[PDB]
Order: sequence, then C-alpha cells, then structure tokens
Amino acid sequence: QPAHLCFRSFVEALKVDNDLVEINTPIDPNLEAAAITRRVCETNDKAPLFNNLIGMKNGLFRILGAPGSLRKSSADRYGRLARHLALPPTASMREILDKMLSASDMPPIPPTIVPTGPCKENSLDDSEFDLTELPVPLIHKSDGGKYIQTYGMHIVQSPDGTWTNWSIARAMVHDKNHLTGLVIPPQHIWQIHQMWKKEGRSDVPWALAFGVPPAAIMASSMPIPDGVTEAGYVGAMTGSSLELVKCDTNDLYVPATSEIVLEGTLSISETGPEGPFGEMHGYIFPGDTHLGAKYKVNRITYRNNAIMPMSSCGRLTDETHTMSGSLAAAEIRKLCQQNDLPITDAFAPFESQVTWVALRVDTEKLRAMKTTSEGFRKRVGDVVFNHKAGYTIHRLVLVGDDIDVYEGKDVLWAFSTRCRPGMDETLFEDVRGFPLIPYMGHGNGPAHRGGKVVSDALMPTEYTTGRNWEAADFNQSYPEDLKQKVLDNWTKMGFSHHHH
Amino acid sequence: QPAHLCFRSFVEALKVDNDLVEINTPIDPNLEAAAITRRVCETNDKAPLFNNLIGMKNGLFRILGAPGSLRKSSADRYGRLARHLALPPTASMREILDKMLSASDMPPIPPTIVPTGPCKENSLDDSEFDLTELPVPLIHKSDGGKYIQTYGMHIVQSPDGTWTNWSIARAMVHDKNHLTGLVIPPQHIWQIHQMWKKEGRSDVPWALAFGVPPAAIMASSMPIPDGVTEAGYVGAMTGSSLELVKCDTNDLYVPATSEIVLEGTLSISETGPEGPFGEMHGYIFPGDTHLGAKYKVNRITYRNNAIMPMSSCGRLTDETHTMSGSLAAAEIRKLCQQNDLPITDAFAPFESQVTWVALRVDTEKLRAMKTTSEGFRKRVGDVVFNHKAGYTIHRLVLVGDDIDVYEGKDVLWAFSTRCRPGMDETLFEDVRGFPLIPYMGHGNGPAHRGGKVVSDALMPTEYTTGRNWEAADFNQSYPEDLKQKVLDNWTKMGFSHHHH
Ligand SMILES: Cc1cc2c3c(c1C)C(C)(C)C[C@@H](O)N3c1c(nc(O)[nH]c1=O)N2C[C@H](O)[C@H](O)[C@H](O)COP(=O)(O)O
Ligand SMILES: Cc1cc2c3c(c1C)C(C)(C)C[C@@H](O)N3c1c(nc(O)[nH]c1=O)N2C[C@H](O)[C@H](O)[C@H](O)COP(=O)(O)O
Ligand SMILES: O=C(O)c1cc2ccccc2[nH]1
Ligand SMILES: O=C(O)c1cc2ccccc2[nH]1
Ligand SMILES: O=C(O)c1cc2ccccc2[nH]1
Ligand SMILES: O=C(O)c1cc2ccccc2[nH]1
Ligand SMILES: [K+]
Ligand SMILES: [K+]
Ligand SMILES: [K+]
Ligand SMILES: [K+]
Ligand SMILES: [Mn+2]
Ligand SMILES: [Mn+2]
Repeated sequence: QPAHLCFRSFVEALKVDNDLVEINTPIDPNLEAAAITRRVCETNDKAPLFNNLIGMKNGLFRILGAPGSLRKSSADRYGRLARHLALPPTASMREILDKMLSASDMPPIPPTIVPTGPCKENSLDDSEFDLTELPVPLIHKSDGGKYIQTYGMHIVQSPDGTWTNWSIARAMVHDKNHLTGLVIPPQHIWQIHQMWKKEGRSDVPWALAFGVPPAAIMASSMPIPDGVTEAGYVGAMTGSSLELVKCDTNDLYVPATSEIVLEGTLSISETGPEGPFGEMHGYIFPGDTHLGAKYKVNRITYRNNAIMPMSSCGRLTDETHTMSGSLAAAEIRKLCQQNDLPITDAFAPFESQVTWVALRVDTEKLRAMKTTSEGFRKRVGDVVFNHKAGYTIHRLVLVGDDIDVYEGKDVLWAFSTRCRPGMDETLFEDVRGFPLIPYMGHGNGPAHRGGKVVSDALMPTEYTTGRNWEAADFNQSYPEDLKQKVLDNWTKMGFSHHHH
Repeated sequence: QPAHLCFRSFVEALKVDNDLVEINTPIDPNLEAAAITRRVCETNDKAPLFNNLIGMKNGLFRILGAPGSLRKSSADRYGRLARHLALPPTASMREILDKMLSASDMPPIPPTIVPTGPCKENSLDDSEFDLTELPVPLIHKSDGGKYIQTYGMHIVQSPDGTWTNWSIARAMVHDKNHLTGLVIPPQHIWQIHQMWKKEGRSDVPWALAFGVPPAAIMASSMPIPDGVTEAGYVGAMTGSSLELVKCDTNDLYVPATSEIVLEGTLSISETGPEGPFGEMHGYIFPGDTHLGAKYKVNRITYRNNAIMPMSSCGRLTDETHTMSGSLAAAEIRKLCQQNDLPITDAFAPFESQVTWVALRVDTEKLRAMKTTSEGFRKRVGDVVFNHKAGYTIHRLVLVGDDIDVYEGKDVLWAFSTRCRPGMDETLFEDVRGFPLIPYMGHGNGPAHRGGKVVSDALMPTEYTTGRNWEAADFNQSYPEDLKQKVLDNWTKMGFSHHHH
C-alpha cells in the first residue's frame, strides 16, 4: 500500500530515505521520547521511531516522533511532507501547497467502505483497557496531562449526516476511559459539537484514529471549507477513494490501515481539566487551569505492533509550523484569489512563529485596480481576518513580485524596509483573535478579539507605474556577463554542493 | 605597528588569519572589484585584496574590499571586527560593543603630533592629480558616480578649534578636483558644517583619510556624543595616544600611517549632483536626482603601494550592518542606562536590515519601577528617538532577560509572540526619521519625520511578579539530568564541531 495512503508504509518510506532512527532499547514515555523528538525538531534530524517504549503492553504502542518535521538539507528540506503526498522528496513548498489545494476545484472522490482492515487486528473493550495504563507520553515537563493525541485525527459528523470532518485537535488522558481536549471556535470539531448541543438529544458519536493515511493527516491539518468532508477532498487530491472500515461501537468510518482507533463520544454537557500544554508558539504557562471538552472512550482497536505518531511541539520546527502554519497559508492564498485579490503565493514565515502570512502580489494586476495602500490593506484584511482560514494569523505582510514568500529572509527584508510602521498598516480590533498566542491569551487585551494587522510592504510605485528600484545585491546590481565571470573565476581567484 | 593601530598591519593580520584572498591579476574598478566584494559579503567569504586594479598609476591604488564584514564560521564570525580592536578573533558582539563603549567614562587620551609618517611617502599637488583618472570604483551598476569614499574618515573641526570630528560619510567623484557627498542632519559632519556656514567667512578646512588605524575607523562609524573628539576617545579605548601628522595645505591632523589622504575644503555655499547609491537597506533608486555637499581637493598624499578600503554595501552583510548598525545599538544601550532605564544590552538585528534595535531589560529593576507598558514604552521612545543615536532606528523591541538580543532568531520569536500589534506599541510621528529607509524617503509619508515605533515584547507579569512561562524547547521543558542523558546518548542512538 503506498506511503501516502498507509502510515505503516510511510514509516518504511522514511527508513528507506535514510530519514529514520530506530531506537530499539527502552525509552521512557515520561519525557524521554518527547525530549529526543524535541531535539530532532530543533536540529532537523532524522525522525525517531521508539520500538521499545517503557509501559508498552499487548501491542500498545510504539511511537514515531517528528512525522512532519524538516530535514537538514536544503534540497530535500520538506521531504517528510512530500512523503505524505506521493511527491518527490525534493518538492518545494509551492508544490506541496499546490498539491494540498488541488482538490478545491475537483469533484470529491467519496471513500469506499471495506469489511475489515489492519486496524481490526486487535481490540479492547470497556473492561480490558485503562488509558492511564498505556505508555502515553508526557511531552513537556509542565504539561497538565499526558497528551495521547498530538497527531491523530478526530472524526465527527453533523447530526444530519451530510458532513464528516477530520481534524487534528490536541487531547490528553483524563482517567481510565476519558480524554479532555481543545474544542474551540471556529474549528470544525467545535462547529459540529455546537450542532449536537443545539439538538440536545445525545453526545456526539466520535472516533480518534492515529497513524492514518499520511495524505489524510495533511487534510486533517488544513482549514478546508465549512461543510466539506475531508475524506472526499483527500480522495480527489490523491486520485484514489480512501478505504474505510466501520467502527465497532458506532456508525463512523475510520481508515482501514489506522494504527490505533479510539471509539466513543464527545460530551455535549461534560468538561474536565485540560492543559496547560507546550504549544505551537513556543510556550507553556505552568498551572494555567482551563476546562476542556471531555471524550469518553468505549473501545480501542489497533494494528499488531501499532505505532502512535507524536508531535513534540514548541519552538521551531515541528508539525505545528510545517503543517498547520503552511496549510493555513495555502487556504488564505486561495481565499484571496476567490475574492478577486491579486495574490499569487502565501506562506507563514517560520521566523514569525507562523503568526504572519506573507502574501505575494501580482503587481501588474494591482496597478490595473487603480487603488491605494489604505484601500487595498483594508480589503485584504477584511477578506482574511473575517474568515476561519485567517484565525491563527495576526499579521499579513503584502509584498510585491520580487519577493519569494517561501524565503523568510526575503520577507523580513521587505517588511523591515518597505512598510512604514503605523502609516502603512491597518489594525483590526473587531475580528476573532487566536488566544494561544501569548500576547493574546496571556496579554494586555481581550484574549479572543483583535490584535491583528495588515502591513503593506508594497512600495508606492507598485500601485501606479511599476517598481522604481533595483536591489543593491549581487543579482541585481551587476550585469549578467560580469556576474557569470565572477562565478566562473570564484574558486580560481581563491574563494569557497546543492545536495549537501 | 599593531593591527588595530595601522591599516597596513591590519591587512597583514587578515592574511595571517587566512581571512584574505590576494587577487594579483587585473581587476576592473568598473563594477568587477565591487561585484567580487558583494559576493564575499553575501556569503561571508574571505576579504578580497585587489593588488592589480585596472587604472592604478604611480601607486594609486590597490583596494581591500569587505574590511569589516563577517566570517563564515560561528566561532570567529566577528573576527574582522575583533582585528580592528586588538580583541581575540573569537570575541562576541557583546565584547566588541563593550570595547567600543569603554572610553565613554575614561579621560580622553589626546593624540600625539609627529613630524612625518608613511602617508607622506608620496604627494600630488593641484597640477598633478585628476580624480577622474584614478581607479575609483563603480560599486553598483546604477550608481550616480564613482564612490571613492566608502571606508575613509572625514576630518572636520569646529570653527573655535575645540572639537575635531572623525566620521564615515559617503562621497563620489564630481570632477578632476571635487567630490560630492552626503552631509545630512543630525550627523556631526553636518553639525560642524552648519557652524562654519553661520560664521560665513570661509569654506570648511577638510581632510579625508583612507586606510586609517582600524580602531579609528570603528569610532568614525559610531555616534559618540556631540562635541567629543574621536581621536581622544580612540586613544582612551586603545590605551595609546594616536600619532597624527599635519596636513600639508591646512592645519588639520591625519593618522601618520593613513594609506591615502585628500586635503581641501568642504564648501559652505556650493552643491553638486550626488547619488543615487546602492545603500545600507539594500536598494538603489536609479536616477534619483539629489544635490549633495561639494568638497574641493587641493592635495593628495599617500603611502607607497597605497591600499584603498572599500565597502560594497547593500543587502546583508557588510560594514553598514556590522559597524553602523551595531555601533548605533551600542550607543543606544549606554544612552538608555544614562537615563536610568533598566537596559542591559542592545543590538540591531541583521534580519531587520539594522532598522530595529532590540533592548534587553533587566526585569527585576523593571518590576521595582511599578510601571506599565504604555508608560515605559513612551519613556524609552522619548529617550532614544529624540537623540542622534536613535536616528537610524525606526523600531525598538523591548524584551525580557531570557532573550539574547545578539541572536536574531530569538528577537524575532519574542517580537512575534509577545508584542500584540497596536495595543503593545507606541507610534512616534513627531521625531526625526531616517530618509534612507525606502519606506521613508521613497514612501507614503514625510521623508524626514515620524515612522517610528516602540514595540513592547515584555509580557504582562514581567512588570509585576515575574515571568510566568517556560519555553516549549529542549532547554526549558526537560529536566537537566534528562537533557544530559539525551545529549550523551545522541550519536549512540544514531543521530548527527564548534570551530567548523
Ligand atoms: C498539525 C497540528 C494542528 C493542530 C494541532 C497540532 C498539530 C500537530 C497539535 C500538536 C496537536 C497541537 C494542537 O495545538 N493542535 C490543535 C489544532 N487545532 C485545534 O483546534 N486544536 C489543537 O489542539 N491544530 C490545528 C488544526 O488541525 C487546523 O486548524 C485544522 O484546520 C483543523 O481542521 P478543521 O477544523 O479545519 O477541519
Ligand atoms: C560604516 C559606514 C557608516 C556610514 C556609511 C557607510 C559605512 C560603511 C557607507 C558605505 C559609506 C555608506 C554611507 O551611507 N555611510 C554614511 C554614514 N553616515 C552618513 O552620514 N552618511 C553616509 O553616507 N554612515 C554612518 C556614520 O558613519 C555614523 O552614523 C557615524 O556615527 C557618523 O559619525 P558622527 O557624525 O557620529 O561623528
Ligand atoms: O496546542 C497547540 O499548539 C495549538 C492549539 C491550537 C488551536 C487552534 C489552532 C492551532 C492550535 N495549536
Ligand atoms: O478566555 C480566556 O480568558 C482565555 C482562553 C485561552 C486559551 C488559550 C490560552 C490563553 C487563554 N485565555
Ligand atoms: O549610503 C548609505 O548606505 C547610508 C547613508 C547614511 C546616512 C546616515 C547614516 C547611515 C547611512 N548609510
Ligand atoms: O527631502 C526629501 O524629499 C528626501 C531626502 C532623501 C534622502 C535619501 C533618500 C530619499 C530622500 N527623499
Ligand atoms: K481539516
Ligand atoms: K509600504
Ligand atoms: K563618529
Ligand atoms: K507585550
Ligand atoms: Mn474541516
Ligand atoms: Mn562624532
């Protein structure tokens, strides 16, 4: 089964790429697995596969850390992401994002129901498992629980059956048969939860599948539109209908090759302690005391020799940055284009802790609009910051065609030299804010509102007659024939490989 | 003569450090020398010494490019700067800046007049030189002239004789015996020029010395206070009185070992075309048509086999960033401390194109002030943006004690996650602005006023009870004994030198 369609095959692919370290000696899920993984993420090292996890019993479980993190080399920097999607390991960010957007104007390919799959190789009922007895990791030393759920997909369906959402949202063990987790607006798990709470008749049927098809975990991390069933979007993107099996205790469907499946309910009435957690922006606030949603687990099914993927998230660079940030940027690019805004590219610079998105403007089209910075800033901000795809993003940086938004150095150069603080910016105080950013939830103002800005790093003539500068760099301030001579004589003169 | 006190010795020191490439084949001053130098600066390669410059006659001149640029290795990244100052090549930025500030509370050591020096080995009078006939570089293809002056020091003295200023300001060849250059407020060359213009009796006696003592070119690049003679500050910093010789045609004094000396006058009445020039922020605006100050050259003296240093400035990283940015930051640190502000460190992040300064706060002292963000931001901005040392800086970022301001990644992390746009900032529109920044001089607003901001990246409890987070990183989210175990077993498990 191909790597992008089967997590077990994906692990093999990383091994074959020389992008995996198999640790076969005992490793403690209390901090040690996550510490190794954190070190991997901070240094762009190989993904760790913990085959011998202290507390693993009867097949539950091994851990794969850093499933979507960066490789050291520039040439295959995003190779782990490419392996989620059947792309060459040398794929660029543009190509990865374009793959993730490709299904947006294709007919969905709905999933195929099959009678069984590897996820049914083992089962534990309501009398046979205890979630406190599994080797669930403590990921950061001040975390408020053991975060079993950092890289599985929650499966919930609208009461009317018409929309089945797949998404990543964190969750930790509360007791032997419950989790608590984040379920917050405007996220689709929250939107669907609210539909069940308004109906008021029952708890939400739920499943959480770990080690799902890599192409599915990518879509689970992306803000595809309201009402769109991720399974059919992944089908269209991949050209293949995903094979799903029914849950044993409810009528939801899970990927046939899921490593581990939890089946149960997301309560419409109960809460319990959740967090704190070392989060995507790089912080934990020890002792924060929040209430979260509460999930009841009724059944576990799993593959022989099941593998749990884990994101040891925090400071750069991990799945929260590579997947949640980039995929939000991708959706923002499309949103802007669908609102007739002349945006070619979008990326959330890692340097911004994926709190900014840089928007590359087609300045030929901008000139034909005969508009101004103030007007255009407002239009862009209104589109993005009033939409769910803009939720996590607090600063939009508008740049002209010379800037490669996938290159953070160039975004920072343009921002720092082309956007006059105050005058070239528009603040947005009456939009939803992202409380996880420290300056929001732990800051001076409302946790849930405002704190957003459009920063215009377009220069004035980019609105009118065209770019009126050349860069003072090697590329732009010397003619072609001189540049090539300098390069050709570089090592001869006594100065100092692409793959590496 | 030691490297920090003699430019010729400094060149030898770079050779001995394996930090020099001697090019002995012909190189064109029309773009080629500068293109090589630009490539060096963009890649942190060895400094180029052009020993065979097309158009060099009768000893004028060789070129040293990239005299104050970065080395590739982390361990001796700032080694070329350290060689300006008798510091070990492994010196940190903090140590370099502390050396440059050390003379601020020492008695000056005035210079020593000697009867002759190497700068008198050759001379050309008013009938023997033509500045258009020298191998003056064209540094960027759209420059409005050949910029002879990118790394020499202008010498001007107050009418009353009490203050002799040394500073870098650019200048280009206007004709056989004149230069034009930037002379702009609030710079000390401008302040002194204004004193002569108010007296109204004569043009300003002037000299321009190239290849001066490295410790002197450092001070020439730093905004030491009004009225302070750089020569005596350099004397105090180095512990040695600098040896100066009198000019032949005026009563100014130049360093005895200067490579090349121009003697003449800076007009109090005349101007001529100046620029455009590929500038520190990374841009040139071809055809800009500005008038600049006009200098008349009456005499040239020079060393046998004279070497002209050259800065091929523009995009990262060159002397404008390493010296002008960092040295402004240093002065800002001191200014803040002298205004009883609890600042420990200051640095202009290269990522900001040295338009930001990050200010590290002693948050114990901040807490004892019992103040608020709004108040403290205003106080810091008022001190810095109303002073000459703040001229070139448009954004101040306040950070707490956990941030190393010499590490741009960490400044960017703190800015992006701890400063809420708008609410945690104060804009300053009624302060002098730096017109060279594109968003100022080529932007939407007044070229010379405003566009400044204090961005407070202190978190709320940093004002009150203390930091209330831990970072979600390897360093902070795992105990010491676990971290050391992970490091000790890193290569054993199968994961991947300080000098490299
Ligand atoms: C890739 C990735 C994404 C997310 C998360 C993580 C990873 C690895 C955690 C490590 C578990 C950390 C956690 O903070 N986390 C997370 C989360 N969204 C939430 O509502 N709640 C969460 O706790 N997203 C983001 C969401 O996955 C996306 O916003 C997605 O768009 C949602 O899907 P949908 O609502 O659009 O269907
Ligand atoms: C290191 C360095 C500094 C400067 C410059 C360069 C280098 C290499 C050029 C490559 C020549 C580019 C040019 O834009 N340039 C420059 C300049 N200051 C100006 O007024 N005008 C200039 O044209 N400074 C900055 C000044 O040297 C400092 O601001 C110093 O503080 C001034 O001395 P003072 O007025 O404080 O005595
Ligand atoms: O736990 C975290 O890092 C985190 C929570 C969250 C909520 C929404 C979007 C992205 C998210 N990331
Ligand atoms: O409701 C609030 O006051 C609040 C929510 C929240 C979520 C994450 C971090 C900090 C937060 N503060
Ligand atoms: O030419 C340039 O890069 C430049 C001009 C200038 C004026 C003042 C301060 C720094 C400066 N740099
Ligand atoms: O006076 C002005 O309009 C102006 C001055 C200046 C200096 C450098 C760059 C652009 C500029 N514009
Ligand atoms: K999703
Ligand atoms: K702008
Ligand atoms: K100076
Ligand atoms: K703040
Ligand atoms: Mn969805
Ligand atoms: Mn001065």
